[PDB]
Amino acid sequence: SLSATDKARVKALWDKIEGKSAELGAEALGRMLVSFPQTKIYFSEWGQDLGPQTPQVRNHGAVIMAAVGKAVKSIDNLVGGLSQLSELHAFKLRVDPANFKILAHNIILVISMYFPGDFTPEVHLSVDKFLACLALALSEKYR
Amino acid sequence: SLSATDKARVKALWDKIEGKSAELGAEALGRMLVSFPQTKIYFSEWGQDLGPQTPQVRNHGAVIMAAVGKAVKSIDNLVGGLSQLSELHAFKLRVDPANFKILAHNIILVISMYFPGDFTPEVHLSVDKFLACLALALSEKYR
Amino acid sequence: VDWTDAERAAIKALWGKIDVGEIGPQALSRLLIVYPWTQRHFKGFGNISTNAAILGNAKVAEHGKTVMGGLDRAVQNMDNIKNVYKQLSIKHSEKIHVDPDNFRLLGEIITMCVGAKFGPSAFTPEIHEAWQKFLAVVVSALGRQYH
Amino acid sequence: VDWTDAERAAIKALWGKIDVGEIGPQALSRLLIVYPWTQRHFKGFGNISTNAAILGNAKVAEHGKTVMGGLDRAVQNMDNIKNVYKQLSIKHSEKIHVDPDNFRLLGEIITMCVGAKFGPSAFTPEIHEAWQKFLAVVVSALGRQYH
Ligand code: HEM
Ligand code: HEM
Ligand code: HEM
Ligand code: HEM
Repeated sequence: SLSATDKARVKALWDKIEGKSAELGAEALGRMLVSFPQTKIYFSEWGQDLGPQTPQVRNHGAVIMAAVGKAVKSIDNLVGGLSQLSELHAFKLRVDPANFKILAHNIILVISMYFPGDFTPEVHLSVDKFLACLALALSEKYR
Repeated sequence: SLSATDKARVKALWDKIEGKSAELGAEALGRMLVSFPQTKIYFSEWGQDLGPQTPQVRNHGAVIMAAVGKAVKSIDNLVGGLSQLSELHAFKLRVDPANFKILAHNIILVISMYFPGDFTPEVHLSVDKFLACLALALSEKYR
Repeated sequence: VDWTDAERAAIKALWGKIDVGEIGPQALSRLLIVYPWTQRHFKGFGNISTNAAILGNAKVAEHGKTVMGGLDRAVQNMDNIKNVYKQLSIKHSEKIHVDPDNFRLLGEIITMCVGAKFGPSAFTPEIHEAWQKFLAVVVSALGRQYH
Repeated sequence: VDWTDAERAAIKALWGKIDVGEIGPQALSRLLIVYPWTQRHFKGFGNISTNAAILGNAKVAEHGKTVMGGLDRAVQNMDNIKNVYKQLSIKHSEKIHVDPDNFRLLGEIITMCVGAKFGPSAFTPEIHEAWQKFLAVVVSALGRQYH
């Protein structure tokens, strides 16, 4: 569980990285598809081959980060605030939970890569705890 | 998260397997040490070499199952009802989270092995969800 | 890798009691039920939308038997498992892309099903031990290419 | 396994920019901080009870450098990684018993540290890709014996 401290740290980071989220999400998604090809199976409907340069991915990049920005805004109830993404992911698309870890990593990687001075050891801990909690909320509708 | 249905299923199973818990826990712990030797590193203080036949393990067997019986009794707040086991495990002993999965498996294995007719597919789902939730409560004090 | 006579014995002896067409279907069925995200891989099985759909679907029963035949291939070639699983690795991990951890999950479900069938007096800590070292190898041989 | 010139190039080129004594300490330090259950393995490092204890402890910095030297062993023997990691596998997985998934965690932390050091214009999707295929191999070569 996220502690109030954890929430406070995620809030300071997010406020700081916001706006740039769109490029961070394009990057994060773009890197997962390329570095962990097993994830591409969930995006085979998309066209040009999947990297940061394809439009679908760069647009879906801002999409994920928007949802993440929204999760931060409801950090006190990710479950309730994320039930529709969960029904979509866990129920409709049947995404393997094991992939949530992959996206998270690519996201933290992008953040540290963009705001290195601000992604200190303590922040890295909280943001990792938050992303882990996010996946938990999204895994809600599996079974 | 456990649904009320999930709780109802765990409750019916537990009431049914109770008493025999002591032998189930001896079995579960006894099997983890033997089948997944990486776990023995947490019990090197114990004597005779670790199997179901050693006293320490057979007694600690009833111990775990007692805590599990207690978790079932506070199924509505495993976090609050398990904070001391968490501080002990996650903070004091520094148990690797990855091992919670191992014990759970050996426990479900024992249950199905003892009450096969009662460990139907639907029960297996709930009891697995519960054990997963239990580990989550115990991982509370890690960071 | 290093198998002892005691290990080959326990494993062979256990595979020899097991009825593939009975444990297979049940195991593959549980995988789909207990861990529903695994359903995405068997879209060609038709109706598996509910647990009774699953438990009754003959395509699921058929495939469960194919899985047990795949395991027989290893029990038959215990010292070359990795090489004899050359095809199954590629399929599952280079073509289908089943996350590695799912191999472990099905490995666990089968063990559990093996357990509920024979009991604590045949599936002893000693057997359970040789058996687990066996599945750990299968699991490792099944994955790779994804990374 | 199958490394292309493009891959060897990107990897070699990246290992060649990296300052081991700087990324190593930071990486091993983060492992201990972010995933505190890993502390149980380094009980011989003395004071690492707090995050500043950790960040300042010279034994942690020293060991972080040993880890980067261990990685250099692979970048130097990219086509025999598994065999050259014969000792490190045994130590970590047969003697110490580090759960496999921790290898992945440190692999991720280093990548992240590599990322925060060089930026998106050196650590490009293309490099990031060759690099990840590299760590996936190291990780696989480091574990085994536990099962
Ligand atoms: C854990 C963090 C995740 C977040 C915050 C996230 C967020 C979202 C959002 C905001 C959407 C767009 C929904 C819509 O159009 O209604 C979506 C859709 C989707 N997500 Fe996720 N997602 C996450 C993880 C993943 C992962 C791990 C995968 C699998 C590799 C994935 C696969 C998909 C797919 C396939 C779609 C539908 C896309 C389309 O064709 O339009 N997502 N996700
Ligand atoms: C996830 C389910 C678990 C439950 C319900 C459980 C329960 C308990 C209980 C009831 C105790 C006895 C506490 C006391 O004496 O105050 C305990 C202690 C302990 N547990 Fe766990 N445990 C679990 C998992 C594990 C795992 C995964 C490991 C590691 C392989 C482990 C390692 C230990 C150790 C080393 C002790 C102290 C033992 C001694 O020397 O007396 N436990 N646990
Ligand atoms: C004990 C582990 C497993 C064994 C031994 C095993 C064995 C097999 C065998 C023997 C085949 C037939 C291969 C061929 O066409 O040559 C197969 C195919 C397949 N397996 Fe597995 N398997 C295992 C685990 C899994 C898991 C965990 C999943 C899913 C999450 C999976 C998904 C599939 C799929 C999707 C096919 C082909 C099906 C289709 O085209 O619809 N397998 N497996
Ligand atoms: C990128 C992955 C890793 C690499 C390349 C690596 C490399 C090394 C190297 C080069 C050594 C020195 C070996 C020797 O004595 O011959 C070592 C030792 C050690 N490593 Fe790792 N390691 C990795 C991950 C880990 C992880 C994740 C843990 C802990 C959770 C760990 C725990 C240890 C321990 C405990 C020692 C010996 C320390 C002592 O006796 O106090 N290593 N490692």
